[PDB]
Amino acid sequence: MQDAITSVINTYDVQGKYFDTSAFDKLKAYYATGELRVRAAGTISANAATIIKEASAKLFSNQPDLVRPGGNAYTTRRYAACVRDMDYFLRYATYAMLAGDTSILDERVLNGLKETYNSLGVPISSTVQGIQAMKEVTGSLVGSGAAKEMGVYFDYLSSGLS
Amino acid sequence: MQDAITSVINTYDVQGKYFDTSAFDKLKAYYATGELRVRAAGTISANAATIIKEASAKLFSNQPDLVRPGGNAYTTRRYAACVRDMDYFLRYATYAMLAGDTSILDERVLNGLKETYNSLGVPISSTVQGIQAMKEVTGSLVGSGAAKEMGVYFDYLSSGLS
Amino acid sequence: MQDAITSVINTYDVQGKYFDTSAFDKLKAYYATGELRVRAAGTISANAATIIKEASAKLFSNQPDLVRPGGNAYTTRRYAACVRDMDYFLRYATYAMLAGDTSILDERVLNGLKETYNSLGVPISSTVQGIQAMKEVTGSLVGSGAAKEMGVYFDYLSSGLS
Amino acid sequence: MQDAITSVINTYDVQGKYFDTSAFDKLKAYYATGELRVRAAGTISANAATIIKEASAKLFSNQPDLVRPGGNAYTTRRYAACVRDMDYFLRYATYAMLAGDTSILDERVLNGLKETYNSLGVPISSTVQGIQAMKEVTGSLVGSGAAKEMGVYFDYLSSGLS
Amino acid sequence: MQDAITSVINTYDVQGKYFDTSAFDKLKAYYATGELRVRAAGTISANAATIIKEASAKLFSNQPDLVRPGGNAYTTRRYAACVRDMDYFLRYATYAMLAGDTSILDERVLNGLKETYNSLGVPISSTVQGIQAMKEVTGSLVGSGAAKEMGVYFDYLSSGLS
Amino acid sequence: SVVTKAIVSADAEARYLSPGELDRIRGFVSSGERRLRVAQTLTESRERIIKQAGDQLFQKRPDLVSPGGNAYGAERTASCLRDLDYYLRLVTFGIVAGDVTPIEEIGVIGVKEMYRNLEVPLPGMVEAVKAMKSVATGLLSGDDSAEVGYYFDYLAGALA
Amino acid sequence: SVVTKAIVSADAEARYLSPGELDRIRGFVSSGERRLRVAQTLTESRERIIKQAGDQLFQKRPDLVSPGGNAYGAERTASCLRDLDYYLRLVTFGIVAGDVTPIEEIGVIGVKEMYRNLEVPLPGMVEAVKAMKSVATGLLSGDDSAEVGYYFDYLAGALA
Amino acid sequence: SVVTKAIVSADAEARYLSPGELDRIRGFVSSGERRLRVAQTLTESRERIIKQAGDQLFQKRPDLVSPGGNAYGAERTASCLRDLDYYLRLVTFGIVAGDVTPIEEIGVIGVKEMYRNLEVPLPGMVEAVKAMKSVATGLLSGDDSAEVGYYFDYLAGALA
Amino acid sequence: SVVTKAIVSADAEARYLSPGELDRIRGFVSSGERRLRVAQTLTESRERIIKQAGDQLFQKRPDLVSPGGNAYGAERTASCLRDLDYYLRLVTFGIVAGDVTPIEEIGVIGVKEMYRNLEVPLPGMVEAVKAMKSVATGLLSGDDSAEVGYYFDYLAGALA
Amino acid sequence: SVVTKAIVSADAEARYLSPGELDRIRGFVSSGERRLRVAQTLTESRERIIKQAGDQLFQKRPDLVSPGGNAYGAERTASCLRDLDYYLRLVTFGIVAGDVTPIEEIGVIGVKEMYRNLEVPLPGMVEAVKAMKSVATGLLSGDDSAEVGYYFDYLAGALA
Amino acid sequence: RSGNPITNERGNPAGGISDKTSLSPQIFKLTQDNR
Ligand SMILES: CCC1=C(C)/C(=C/C2=NC(=C\c3[nH]c(/C=C4\NC(=O)[C@H](C)[C@H]4CC)c(C)c3CCC(=O)O)/C(CCC(=O)O)=C2C)NC1=O
Ligand SMILES: CCC1=C(C)/C(=C/C2=NC(=C\c3[nH]c(/C=C4\NC(=O)[C@H](C)[C@H]4CC)c(C)c3CCC(=O)O)/C(CCC(=O)O)=C2C)NC1=O
Ligand SMILES: CCC1=C(C)/C(=C/C2=NC(=C\c3[nH]c(/C=C4\NC(=O)[C@H](C)[C@H]4CC)c(C)c3CCC(=O)O)/C(CCC(=O)O)=C2C)NC1=O
Ligand SMILES: CCC1=C(C)/C(=C/C2=NC(=C\c3[nH]c(/C=C4\NC(=O)[C@H](C)[C@H]4CC)c(C)c3CCC(=O)O)/C(CCC(=O)O)=C2C)NC1=O
Ligand SMILES: CCC1=C(C)/C(=C/C2=NC(=C\c3[nH]c(/C=C4\NC(=O)[C@H](C)[C@H]4CC)c(C)c3CCC(=O)O)/C(CCC(=O)O)=C2C)NC1=O
Ligand SMILES: CCC1=C(C)/C(=C/C2=NC(=C\c3[nH]c(/C=C4\NC(=O)[C@H](C)[C@H]4CC)c(C)c3CCC(=O)O)/C(CCC(=O)O)=C2C)NC1=O
Ligand SMILES: CCC1=C(C)/C(=C/C2=NC(=C\c3[nH]c(/C=C4\NC(=O)[C@H](C)[C@H]4CC)c(C)c3CCC(=O)O)/C(CCC(=O)O)=C2C)NC1=O
Repeated sequence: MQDAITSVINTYDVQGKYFDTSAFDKLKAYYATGELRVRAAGTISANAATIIKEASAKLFSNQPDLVRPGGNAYTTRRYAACVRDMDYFLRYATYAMLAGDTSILDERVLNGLKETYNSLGVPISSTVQGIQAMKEVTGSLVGSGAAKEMGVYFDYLSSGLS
Repeated sequence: MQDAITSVINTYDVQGKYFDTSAFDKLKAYYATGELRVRAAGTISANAATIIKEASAKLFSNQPDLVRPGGNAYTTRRYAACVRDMDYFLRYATYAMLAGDTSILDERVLNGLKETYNSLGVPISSTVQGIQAMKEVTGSLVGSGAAKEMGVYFDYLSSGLS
Repeated sequence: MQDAITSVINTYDVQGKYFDTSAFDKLKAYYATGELRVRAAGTISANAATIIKEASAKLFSNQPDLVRPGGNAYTTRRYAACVRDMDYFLRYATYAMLAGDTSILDERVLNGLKETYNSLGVPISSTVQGIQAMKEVTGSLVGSGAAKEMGVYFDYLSSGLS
Repeated sequence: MQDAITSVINTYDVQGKYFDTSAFDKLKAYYATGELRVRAAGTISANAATIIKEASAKLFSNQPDLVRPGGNAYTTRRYAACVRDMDYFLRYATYAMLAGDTSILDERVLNGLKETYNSLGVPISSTVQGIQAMKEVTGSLVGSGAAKEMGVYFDYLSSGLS
Repeated sequence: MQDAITSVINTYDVQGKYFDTSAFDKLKAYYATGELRVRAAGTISANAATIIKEASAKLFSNQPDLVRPGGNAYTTRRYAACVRDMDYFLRYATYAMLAGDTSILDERVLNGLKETYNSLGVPISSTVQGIQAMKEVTGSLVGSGAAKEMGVYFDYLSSGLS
Repeated sequence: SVVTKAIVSADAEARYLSPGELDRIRGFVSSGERRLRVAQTLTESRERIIKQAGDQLFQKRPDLVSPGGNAYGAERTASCLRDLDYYLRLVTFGIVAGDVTPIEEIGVIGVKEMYRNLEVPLPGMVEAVKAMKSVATGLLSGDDSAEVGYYFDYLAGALA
Repeated sequence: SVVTKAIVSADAEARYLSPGELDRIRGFVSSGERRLRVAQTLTESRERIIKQAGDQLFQKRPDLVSPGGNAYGAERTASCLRDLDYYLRLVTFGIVAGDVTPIEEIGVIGVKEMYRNLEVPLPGMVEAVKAMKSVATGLLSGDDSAEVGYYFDYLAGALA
Repeated sequence: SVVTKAIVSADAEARYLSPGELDRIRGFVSSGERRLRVAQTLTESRERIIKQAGDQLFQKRPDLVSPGGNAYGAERTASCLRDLDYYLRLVTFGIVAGDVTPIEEIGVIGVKEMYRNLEVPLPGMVEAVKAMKSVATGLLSGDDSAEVGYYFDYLAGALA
Repeated sequence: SVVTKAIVSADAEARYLSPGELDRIRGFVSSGERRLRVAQTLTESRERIIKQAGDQLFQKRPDLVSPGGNAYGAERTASCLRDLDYYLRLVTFGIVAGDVTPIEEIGVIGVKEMYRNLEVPLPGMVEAVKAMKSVATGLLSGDDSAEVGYYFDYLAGALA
Repeated sequence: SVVTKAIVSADAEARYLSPGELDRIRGFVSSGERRLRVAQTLTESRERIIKQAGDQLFQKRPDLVSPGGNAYGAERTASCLRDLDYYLRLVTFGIVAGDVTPIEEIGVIGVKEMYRNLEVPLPGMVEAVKAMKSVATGLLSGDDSAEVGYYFDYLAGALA
Repeated sequence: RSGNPITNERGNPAGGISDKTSLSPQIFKLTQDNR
């Protein structure tokens, strides 16, 4: 993948220039947030099951028909697939937050995911609501500083599906 | 795949209801036809190579161009490929007949066959003729009652290709 | 992959006919030009590295932006892949010349090549210029007749890409 | 693996003769107990988790040193291996009972099991006690007629280990 | 594998006891030796090529029959295998030294090494002589204090081959 | 179902159904009538089975409806009874299908993930299924009780 | 046998036999007496079945015994009837086993390269097993004739 | 330990330890005494941590000690507290070692199946270990409490 | 062809043709004229070869035309001789190509399944090809017949 | 970089980052300040390093600049020094990234084929890289000299 | 190629066994004693 350090390295290698003051300032900015990112990633890893629990509970409270007969998540198999997809989203959002870049979302999650769901019959809007539920649940646990960072990657996933 | 009993089960699952009189009537219809289906399946399994032999001979007699030089079936390789395709058609039509549903024909056979033949250059008209040849050959072997049941699945394959 | 001899064999097989005078004339023509083909192929095989070096130098001299930062040939790996592609084009033009048919070019080279380069971001016009660079470099080494012979295959590659 | 029917088939095929009255009587004897064997296997299928739980509880109450620190069952991993071994013993005893042959135990279970336990330091005596505990727990539920036919294979396993 | 810390961890886990004063003494001893171990490991890593240089030179000087035709060192691939084996021994001696325990050497280097060398025809005594060559070169290079520590692992490997 | 499993087994090996598979299909088709009678009996008595099974389960495992339990409260007990209704319907599907295939594909694959997500204890599922087994086979005759007990057996073993 | 396949299928997924597997085993052992008396009827009719099957084989396919054919000569005809006896014995084995496995491990696996080694036409083999089917199913009762004929169907399909 | 992980990595891609890894090992060994103080501080406070965590767990989950619950009874509650003591000792071991590998090798590999065999709810386990985190972190200074909270969170995630 | 085979072998190794393939191609193109004459010899007298080979085949295996044989009847005998014509044309194609690639591609890949569907005995095809080889080697003069025999040999080995 | 390597390793196993590799990322983001200072020092003194190393190399290898040499001429010597500038920039990129990955991707993979195409001698490359290592190591402090020499030795070994 | 471009078999028949770069996926090998 490509993180913020590698993003700067690539944008300066393509130009053929050495690191100037602006590049070094970007690197300083990334290194400053490193402790916050590591702390948030550890917190999310510790509480991933709880986050998926509460997010899924809220999503199926707002849209019960998904888990009722005739809903896309009505079976044990399809409910498990739902919570598996939510876990994938949480894990990859954590990866993107650690890296500080959204490249891994585009090349490991969002590559053909919209048409995958369309072919499957998966409701994309309900998936976006689930991602929003995950975001608002995670924000409380990680803290506002880490919540702001997790939000951008959650909305990147949401806009990728939407 | 899906068969008639699983079809009733699946529709009542999606609707989330217990079985009603209509479902039991459908199941009783399948149970009535099942013994005839088993007899026909055993008959076709016994005479598979024979049925393929007369059907291919009839097709290549009606359309001698196929086997002659410049025909799509003119080679040992291409002739064997034609016989292999006909064997697949017979086996999966037998599966559909014994199941009582044509879903296996859609998934395993029909989903992709037209594009495959159009890319390969296979004449779809001649292939429908071969399927009709298998139909009328196997009808005399399975018996009139079983011929009526097998004809719908051969017609399904012919319509899927057409 | 079919050469001139195989092409005649096929055009006589599809008709179901035995060989007659015209087929012997065509094969005699191929046998007549075979010595020129073998000498040219050996010369190109012995001087392949020199041809690639000269043509790559000419191309990167005419289009210096390729090997400068921001060009598609700017990195060690991309420069290596560029000269690797030139080696493909030279080797397969040698094969096509020796066979006397352009089937290997539609068959092993140009099939899906436009899509592959478009996905990679490889410049098409610059690659055509490099194929020419190889053509002018190879003509001098192989002489007038062998250059006239190899020119049809190099122009085939250029037109297929363009 | 071979059951009673496959065993008599092997004997009569190596002897090269058709079935005689003695082998017919042996097949009658097997078919007579087929019903009881199927019923016992069906009972054990439900109670496998409960039987294993109660057997582990009794074995570790009689021998608390195994689970206390320094014991062979002391870790999550080694406790896992212990209960997995008891699961395997119960399942393979059920397989042998339903087959009517003890050969399946020899081919998979008892092939060098003593040497492997001694190599890993597993106490053979406590494994024997675990097998015996599974024996009474299973017999309490299957029924006396099934208890005898299951305890014969349990005794065979215990004697193979000891 | 296990290092010095994990040895104390295991000794206290088997007893089931928490850490006490003696455990802290052992741990502090390892922690104090740690800086010397790290410095020696870095010295070996920087100069590992040179230790191989001198050790191979001395070994082949003492026994020139190996490199000469008919010896076990006579070919480029087999000589490369010879020097790669000494590289293995130096690397794993460094690993065991930095860890502080010899368990890794048992698990990886000497696990079936004598039998494999005997089957391949490798002379155990000559490989041992190479081991003392590396040991003496290391003792010269890293100073006597780290030499005494590295000698333990080197003679462990020597006796394992012996 | 029996037909579906037999056919997929044959298709996985590129062959027609063996005589044993055809004989098994014959037996299933013959027994379909008693299968449907059993399914009707279970379907008609669904509410009594659910009520008695819930009462028996909560008597055997009072912790579930005790404060702090997963089934504490009228709403969560209602959801528990609704799950029991799901599993009874799946059992009837399995009876008419002659196999545990509908039960497996509808309510066994990924059920552990689902109940971990819902904080639902699987052992409680096990005693609930055993209670439904007892109550339902109480209504059925011996031959019917055996076949229904096989399906409740499979479901309890899958949850366990 | 049926029990053998059920046990192997259950063990492959590392699980106890399903209610469907138990149901098929129960149906197999329940019908033990019928298939057993069927095998007794087949085995007590060695030579009638063998000789009539050979007669129909040679009169529908005259060229096997014609000069230049596979069975031309007395000894080759004897070997032909010996193979017929082999396959009849295998059919009895499969009938008692409840499955076509004994025929497979004995007579089906490797039959094509065997008879290609022996230069034995496979259409002749399928004609012979068809004739034996007719002769054997003539003797048996209507219910048992179908059971015999299904195993003969498997053998005929397996040959060619 | 940190040394073990660095060594197994270096062996995996098959070269001597990289200078950065040598820096990491020096940072680890230079901080060993602080880890030893942390481990001793936790050891001195075994009973308070264990009993306060158990009290918090049984306040959040009265059902576990309710009749029919897993930890109902004096002896089963004692086993509960002894399990908490096991995990506290493992956490001290991990703090001394510098990572969580002891906690894996002794307490996480196969914990799910084991507590299934014992019918012990894993949600109860995560609640208990979170309670142990809450108690133990307060005993220590901020820098040390952060490190200990890392291990407690990792164990809680492993249990869940 | 020889050229196509050399090109394919070079492409498999991603290398230009070495002196070995190049001078074998030079030899092949040098000898093309005599290959053309040899092909003309078999082409001009094809019907003689087909009729002689059919006569020899029916002498060796009269059962093919005998009642119950596959060649029984005027039409089926005509189809037999037409197949022999096909294979003679393929052999001439192989001669002009200098390789058995036309023979293999047009008449060897799938020949078993095709003649099995037609129920043609492959051994009879083998004697047919041997008879064709004997006749063709009869017509050709000296070393020429040699290489022709090779092709026929391959075809026989292809069909047996 | 270190962050990317840890994320890729965690993703390949489909798991969250373990506390050990989170500690690795923590150490990396801690060292970021001094590694930026080192990279900035190299960036500021790039012209001095390039001139010094170019002169040192050309004295050590007079054949490269002599007539008939690869770097003979104004333009070719300018290209030589421009390549040195690329590699210095790559070493700065590697220092900021914390691993040799930017160096590998941008200027190591396929370098031998490139310089083989350009008739550029690889021993000259290695000696130029070693000269730059000596010059840089001379210019910056002793503690950071080892870190810079790590990347320079990686590049030298890769080019070797 | 998902990795080094010049490791494709068409150009490089031995590219499959070539040394992995940072462009290639993660490679999982089981060297644990293979007992
Ligand atoms: C047909 C396949 C299928 C099943 C089985 C299924 C079960 C299921 N049960 C649920 C809730 C529930 N299920 C239970 C059941 C438990 N209560 C006690 O602990 C018992 C041990 C146990 C029942 C015997 C409870 C208490 C809830 C409520 C959870 C909550 O309110 O947070 C939910 C959440 C959505 C909702 O409530 O509508 C599902 C999806 N869903 C399916 O698509
Ligand atoms: C160019 C490559 C090629 C070949 C070789 C080929 C063989 C071939 N053999 C055929 C039939 C036949 N082939 C034979 C030959 C047999 N008679 C005796 O048994 C002998 C053992 C043997 C010959 C020595 C016979 C008798 C038939 C007629 C079978 C029938 O009518 O059912 C047919 C069917 C003709 C039609 O349907 O109109 C083909 C296509 N096809 C090809 O594309
Ligand atoms: C014989 C049939 C065949 C062709 C032609 C072929 C081309 C080809 N070129 C590639 C990369 C490349 N090809 C080039 C070459 C271009 N860049 C410069 O601008 C030049 C103008 C131009 C060459 C003259 C470059 C720079 C790359 C690297 C692109 C990348 O790595 O992202 C790749 C992807 C990497 C790989 O797996 O090899 C392919 C498949 N592959 C084939 O199997
Ligand atoms: C399907 C056929 C099969 C069988 C029969 C089987 C038994 C078996 N148990 C084993 C280990 C083990 N077995 C046990 C069980 C012991 N713990 C004690 O408390 C008890 C006395 C006793 C059980 C009642 C334990 C703890 C281990 C692991 C020992 C170790 O890891 O060092 C091993 C060695 C593999 C390993 O290292 O885990 C085998 C082969 N495994 C199989 O795959
Ligand atoms: C139990 C499994 C089994 C089978 C089936 C079997 C068949 C078999 N048949 C053989 C010979 C033979 N078998 C036949 C029979 C053929 N003749 C006609 O074409 C018929 C179509 C057909 C029989 C219905 C003939 C003619 C031979 C003699 C072939 C020769 O001379 O080599 C032989 C060689 C031994 C001998 O010659 O005495 C075997 C092994 N062996 C086995 O272990
Ligand atoms: C070092 C790794 C290791 C662990 C962790 C371990 C745990 C463990 N806990 C056990 C029992 C138990 N463990 C518990 C604890 C549970 N009760 C619930 O309320 C709580 C959520 C939870 C504790 C916080 C209980 C109640 C029992 C008694 C179960 C019984 O005997 O039926 C047992 C069975 C032996 C015994 O009864 O003493 C083991 C092996 N053993 C090990 O070797
Ligand atoms: C960022 C990665 C990268 C590298 C490394 C790279 C190297 C590179 N060096 C080149 C020229 C050159 N490079 C050299 C360097 C050599 N002269 C002496 O022999 C020395 C041993 C040695 C340098 C220390 C020379 C002499 C040339 C001119 C070649 C010519 O024009 O014939 C060229 C041809 C294109 C151009 O001149 O603009 C490339 C692609 N390109 C890249 O994109």
